[PDB]
Amino acid sequence: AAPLTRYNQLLASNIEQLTRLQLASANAYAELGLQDTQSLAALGTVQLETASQLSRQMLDDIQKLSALGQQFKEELDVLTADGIKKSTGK
Amino acid sequence: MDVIKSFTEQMQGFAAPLTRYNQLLASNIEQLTRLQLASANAYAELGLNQLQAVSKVQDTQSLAALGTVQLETASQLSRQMLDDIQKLSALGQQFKEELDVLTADGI
Amino acid sequence: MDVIKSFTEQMQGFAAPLTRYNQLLASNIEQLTRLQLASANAYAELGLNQLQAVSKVQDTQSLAALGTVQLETASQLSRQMLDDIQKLSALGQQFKEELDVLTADGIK
Amino acid sequence: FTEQMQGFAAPLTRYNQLLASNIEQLTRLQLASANAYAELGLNTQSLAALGTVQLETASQLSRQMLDDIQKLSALGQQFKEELDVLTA
Repeated sequence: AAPLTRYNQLLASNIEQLTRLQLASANAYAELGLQDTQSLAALGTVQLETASQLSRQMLDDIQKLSALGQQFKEELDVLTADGIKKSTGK
Repeated sequence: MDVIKSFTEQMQGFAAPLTRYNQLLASNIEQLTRLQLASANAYAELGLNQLQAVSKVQDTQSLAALGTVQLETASQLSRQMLDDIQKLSALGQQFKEELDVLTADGI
Repeated sequence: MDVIKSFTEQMQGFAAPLTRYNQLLASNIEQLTRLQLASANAYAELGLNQLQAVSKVQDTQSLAALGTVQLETASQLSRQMLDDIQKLSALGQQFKEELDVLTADGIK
Repeated sequence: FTEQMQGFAAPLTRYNQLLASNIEQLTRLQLASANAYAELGLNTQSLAALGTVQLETASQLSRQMLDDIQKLSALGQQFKEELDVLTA
């Protein structure tokens, strides 16, 4: 469990969102591919601005993830220090 | 005749910025995938080497060797976890950057 | 005005099949991603449980936890790997399938 | 017995690699298509041909994907035969 899972989840999460973005883009090209240069400049602007927002959120989730990861490394350092004490055992 | 038309479309400059955008997306998808593959391979190598390790401790009695395996696997786990988070943060930064260049040049 | 135009495009049927192809690809990328995440979480869980088990040791009589978690971890990892291969084969099989209906319908 | 653990590492990576293989390639497909349309945006039999060629590309990637899944599953199944023998 723990931030390990949380991190793989954020990873896959971002992959998915980006794919849906590339799909939105591809569809938007095929349409119109079928007063229009106003809509072209608009399209480039809009897909830039959507990707931009997604990058904002990805970086926020990265920051929070780093926090939960702080909790976990606190938990792991106790496990490695128990390992050290036992390792001096025999 | 392919070359002239590709040059002139390259000169008009209409498909180039959009292709830049798609290209950028595909790249970040690729880099995220490779991060997930590396994480997965790391967790696998941990569980496997801990399994062989606990087996070689099975065929002895020293609780010290057991503790040394515990120490190694926990320490390397923290290692891998923090380095993975950092890799990801870098990926997110460089993506924000490339996007700001593309919006900037768009104007 | 959005509705009439999308109705007439869906009726012409020129942009629809290409969009179907793009949707096919996007869906398989999604499913492959989720399959990989599941695999990753599996290796993570099995590793971490065996770590907590090895941390619960001390007292040499604890070789029972050693053999039981080791046997459990090994056989369950067999399962995981084989079932993962099956999910992936299924995904590739079904991908083939939808491609063949799209080629078939594209011909006609 | 611990010897057998070597035989986990081959398919596991081979599995994980394969997954990511298929993801990359699919994304390139999604990319090529996504800018193929884009070229036609700057500009009707070219459309039919474009669809045919996308469907064919993806089909070939599919054959390859299914052959690699065959080889992998053979590795895993041989390895399971040996493991089910070793627990006996």
